[PDB]
Amino acid sequence: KTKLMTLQDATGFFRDGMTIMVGGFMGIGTPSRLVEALLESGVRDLTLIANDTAFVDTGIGPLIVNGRVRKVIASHIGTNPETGRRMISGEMDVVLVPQGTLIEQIRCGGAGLGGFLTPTGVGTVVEEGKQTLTLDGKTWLLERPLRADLALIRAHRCDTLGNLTYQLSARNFNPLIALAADITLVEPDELVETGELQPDHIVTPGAVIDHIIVS
Amino acid sequence: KTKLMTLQDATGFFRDGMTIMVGGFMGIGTPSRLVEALLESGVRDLTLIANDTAFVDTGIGPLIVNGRVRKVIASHIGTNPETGRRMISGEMDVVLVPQGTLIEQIRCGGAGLGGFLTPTGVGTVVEEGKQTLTLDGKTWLLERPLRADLALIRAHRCDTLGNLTYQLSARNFNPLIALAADITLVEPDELVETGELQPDHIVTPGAVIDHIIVS
Amino acid sequence: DAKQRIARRVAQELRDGDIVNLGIGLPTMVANYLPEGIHITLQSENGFLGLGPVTTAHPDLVNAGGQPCGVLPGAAMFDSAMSFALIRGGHIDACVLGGLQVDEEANLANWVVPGKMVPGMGGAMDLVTGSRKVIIAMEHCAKDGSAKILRRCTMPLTAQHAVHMLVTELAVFRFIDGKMWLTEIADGCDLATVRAKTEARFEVAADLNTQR
Amino acid sequence: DAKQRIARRVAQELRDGDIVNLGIGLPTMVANYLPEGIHITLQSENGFLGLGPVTTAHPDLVNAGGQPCGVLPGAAMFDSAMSFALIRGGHIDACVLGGLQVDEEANLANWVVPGKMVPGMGGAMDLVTGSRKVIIAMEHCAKDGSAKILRRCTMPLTAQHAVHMLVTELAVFRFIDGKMWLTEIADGCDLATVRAKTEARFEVAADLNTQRG
Repeated sequence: KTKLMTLQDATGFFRDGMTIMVGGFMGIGTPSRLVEALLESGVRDLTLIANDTAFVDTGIGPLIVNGRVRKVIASHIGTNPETGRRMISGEMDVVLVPQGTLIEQIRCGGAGLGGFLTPTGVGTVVEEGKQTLTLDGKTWLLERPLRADLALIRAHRCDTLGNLTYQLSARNFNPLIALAADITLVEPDELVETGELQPDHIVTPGAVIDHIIVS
Repeated sequence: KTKLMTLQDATGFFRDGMTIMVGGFMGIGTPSRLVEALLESGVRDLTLIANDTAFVDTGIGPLIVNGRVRKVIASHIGTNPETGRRMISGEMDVVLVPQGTLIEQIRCGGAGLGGFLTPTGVGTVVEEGKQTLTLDGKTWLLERPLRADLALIRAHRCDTLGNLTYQLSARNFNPLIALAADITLVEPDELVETGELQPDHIVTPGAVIDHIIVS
Repeated sequence: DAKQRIARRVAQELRDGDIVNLGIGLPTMVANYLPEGIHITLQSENGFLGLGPVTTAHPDLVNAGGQPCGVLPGAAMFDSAMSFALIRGGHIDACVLGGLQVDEEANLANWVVPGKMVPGMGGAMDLVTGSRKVIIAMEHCAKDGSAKILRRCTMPLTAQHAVHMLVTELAVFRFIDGKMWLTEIADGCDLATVRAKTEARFEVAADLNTQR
Repeated sequence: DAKQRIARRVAQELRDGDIVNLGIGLPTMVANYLPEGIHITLQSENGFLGLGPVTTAHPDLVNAGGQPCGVLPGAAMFDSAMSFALIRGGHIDACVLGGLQVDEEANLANWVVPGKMVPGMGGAMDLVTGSRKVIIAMEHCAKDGSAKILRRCTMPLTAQHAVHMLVTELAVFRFIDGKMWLTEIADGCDLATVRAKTEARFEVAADLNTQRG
């Protein structure tokens, strides 16, 4: 068929209990329309994976504020008092992972690797429940891959094949979650023709992109 | 201060017994002048790391032909009979690693990771001498990082800060070895001024590039 | 013509929009038999998607064999880590590779011949371990007449338990839930011929040669 | 002005051409006290090199704190995997971070206080294990008067045995081969005050307050 679809169609991909990766650092790089659409769907019991919870009115915040998320996996939640409130309250589960570890877990999930050794978190609470290996006289935490049912991606430019480019600091997690999810939805700022994006400028090849939201 | 340097001065970095990573796939993406300078220096007992041994008159071939290498780490050597003969004879040690594994070893070396789990090579001769881990009911080979004393890189464009772009299939290993070596030397096809390379077009940031070869 | 029937049959297996990897040798012929309406994207190990025939030769543009090739509109370049992240991560829908030996345990040998000089494995191991569908396109028997589809591979393995589909000019085999199944026989061939020329133990589909 | 003297001292530690990471809070001030002839490149965790002040605000350009920033000529963008490949891979010559507690074993705690809401560690852990030089910029004592330079951190660690340099408005400490050394004392302060305001065990440099080549 085609990868091009309206936002209204995206609601078809949402379901209860599903795990979703969302791009963006502090809301910068988050697909707004997809998130608003995810909120409009009314789906609950979500497990969201992202770098952070952004602010209350940005990023994955609105989803958390309106109580549609049961679990969060991220590296920072400080700028969203609601996340913390719900974490403390018990309404929502939160897993705080070192950023460099989290992104590598996502990449591993995406790159078909069974795990990786990192020195980050050794001797801390991060070590709890994890395997530790000694190599080269140094202790490493063995971190395991992360995957998801769905990925919500924002891109700058996007052609009809799904080749993506990104703008400034809006890139962050997006290129990695694109490989780590079963199905991928991209929300490009600009839709271009195939050939308009030079081969040496494309960051995320269209092969990993399943569906494209049109302008 | 400047990163710009002549080819003759660059030879000062070459020495016997040194381990060197060289960019290029089948010679495509190899810095010719740097290899010629390395050959002209007369240094021996080298340990070369590259995707392959290319052909006799390209890539790291000339270094192998002139018996300047004692050890090779690569994934393919078929297009260079000299590599095979020196391998069989005993004059040269050769470590054949799956391409996907080798590049990940280099990436680990560059990214400060202690190792990774891969399913590639399980049940084969590649498994020999390596640790195997069982996870999710699946067996994984534990592969460890690779680093080097020096990296010889080819780029398409390069600014005075060392920001690099690459052209077509000449990229391959170059972006990864740039992070995995103590010292990095780049041979750009074109030297531009800072600002001519857009922030979202730069593949290898100048931070990891130490010296730029002037034409 | 054998290589061509194999290639054509393998070509008939590919789906529209599939990301495909074609190894050097026989598999590239698959590119010449894609049915009408079927469009695929070829991945090149050296790091790009959208591989195609030469248009105007470019020194910095070659295939996995280092020989000059081309690209199609919408092609994307990337480094080797990304390349084998794609290959190993299961983003290749199908890989078509040649073979020296295959056995009932779905093991593969196709990167080295004992007695001949060793070329290296390249990206074959990652490809057969990573690909969503692993298709082996090979002649049934060697040039000496000996079987190549065996009970157990004698040559160094490329991988173990990795083959999903084996396409020969005499038959098509499938590995389903651990067991090996003969699903198609080529025209001009018989079950006794396939059995006789095959050392591997396999079960035959009851509804052989029927419409679906 | 304490924060400014700290920032000023840390700025003098950086070398020309260094790749530097500045954590949110006090360390960001270090960029405002770089001596003449000292040029650094600032790395931003959210994925770019060449961080700088705002010129014209851009929605898709912010710092690790999510606040609008800018870039200098020759800036480079990259994803988070690359970012922490750089950070963890030892391509950051120096990171300057704040601190809640530091101890004689060079352990660090600076991402959570027991009793207060947990904000998360972010990229602090990767930064302190990965950076070639870990500089902690911190006030000597807390606002309640409690010690922050201790024998052993009581708060949850960011990392263990990671700190190289501790800079306060009262003194400069260095961790060398496992041992903690008092290497500088601030003007208007003496050794006894530092000792009194410090629970950590440390040896004092014999050549304290002397010129070096």
